[PDB]
Amino acid sequence: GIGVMNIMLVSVTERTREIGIRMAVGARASDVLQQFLIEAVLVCLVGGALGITLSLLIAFTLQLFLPGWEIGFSPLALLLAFLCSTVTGILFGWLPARNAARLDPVDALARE
Amino acid sequence: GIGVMNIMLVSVTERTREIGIRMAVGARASDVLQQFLIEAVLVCLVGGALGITLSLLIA
Amino acid sequence: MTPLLELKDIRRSYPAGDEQVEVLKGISLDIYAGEMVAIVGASGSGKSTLMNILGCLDKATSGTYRVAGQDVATLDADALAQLRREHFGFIFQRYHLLSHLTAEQNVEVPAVYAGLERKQRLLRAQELLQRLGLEDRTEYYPAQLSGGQQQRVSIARALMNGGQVILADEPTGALDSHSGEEVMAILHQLRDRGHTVIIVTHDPQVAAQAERVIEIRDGEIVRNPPGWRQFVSGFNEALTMAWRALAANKMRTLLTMLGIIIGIASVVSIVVVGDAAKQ
Repeated sequence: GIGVMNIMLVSVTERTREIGIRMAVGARASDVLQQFLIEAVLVCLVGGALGITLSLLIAFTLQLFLPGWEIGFSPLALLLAFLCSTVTGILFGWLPARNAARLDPVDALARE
Repeated sequence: GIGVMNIMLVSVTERTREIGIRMAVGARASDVLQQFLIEAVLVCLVGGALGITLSLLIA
Repeated sequence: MTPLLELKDIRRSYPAGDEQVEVLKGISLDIYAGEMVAIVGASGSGKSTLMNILGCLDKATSGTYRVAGQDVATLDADALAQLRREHFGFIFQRYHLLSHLTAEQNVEVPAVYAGLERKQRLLRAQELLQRLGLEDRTEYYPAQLSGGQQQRVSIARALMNGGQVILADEPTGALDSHSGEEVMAILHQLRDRGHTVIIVTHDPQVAAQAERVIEIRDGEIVRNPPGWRQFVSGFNEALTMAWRALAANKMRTLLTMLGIIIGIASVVSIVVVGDAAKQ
């Protein structure tokens, strides 16, 4: 999951002029970290939903193979996986968008 | 390691005009696949060297 | 005698509404060495696309555009690129170049596709730079370079091929008439060098510099008034190109390589340790 941070870093890097027009409309320096990190953890959670979905697919897949082996749901582990996806999400998205918060609108606009 | 492909895809996506100036100087269609894939596997091998190095550190 | 180019009744057409439009119609043209031809005409007339024929970017599927007496229709597009190394040395208004390379490398590139020792062609390139009057600028990034000098780099870049044929997108339009028409005078020098050159412009004024204006409209001219070696050299030279591309993103490279490193290190780790406890 770590490289996703690199991905987002790239995406934001692409947004540099967009970052400048957003600061141009008076966005708070926090706000970019907000929206970006939220999008990142969003990806983490939707990927966690499709992920747990596929995991359940594997679960029934193992219901298909029952040499006495038995399925058993552990919902607490499910929610822990969710929160884990979340904390990894903030863990990855925090710093780069913090650096984005560091940025001046000026350089984000005038630069070519 | 799979996301590295996404990374390279992005990089090349950035290179679009560079791709055009390279085709402009008569590069073969194979040649871009050559240089790019070679660069990728290069990253794989240097990361494999530092990786095995760290693994030995663990050893 | 026979002109090195023979564009007779050649025309492109491209689909729109699932039918090809009249971007071009049958045109007769012939070209000698040393020609300095303007491409005057309305913008979007496909005279740019016609230049793409001149660039052999695509077959027109009509006429017989006989480069050196050889029609474009016969040869491979890769063979057309071989012709490009053999002849063509294109130059644009936007002076496109890698931000990556030093200008010497930006000139270096076309001959890389040729099979040749690097140092020799580097010396040739330095000769091309002194021909540009440029020397100190050699190590600079194009971003570090002034635009007219960058265009000069496009010229030397054309020159490394020998510049036997030269298309030219708006040579002076990106900048002042000073350095612009100056470079145009260098174009007159290459004309004096006898290599064929062909500027393209909708502007008559810059076209006045050319010895042969030719106006096109409605798809036709309204008038014509006068090796594995490079694979291993690819390995090391694009090794350097790789180092530079990584230099473009050392941090991204860092996260990427780390993603590799932790992986493989963990591989050998668990393999060896599990094998050892197993022992």
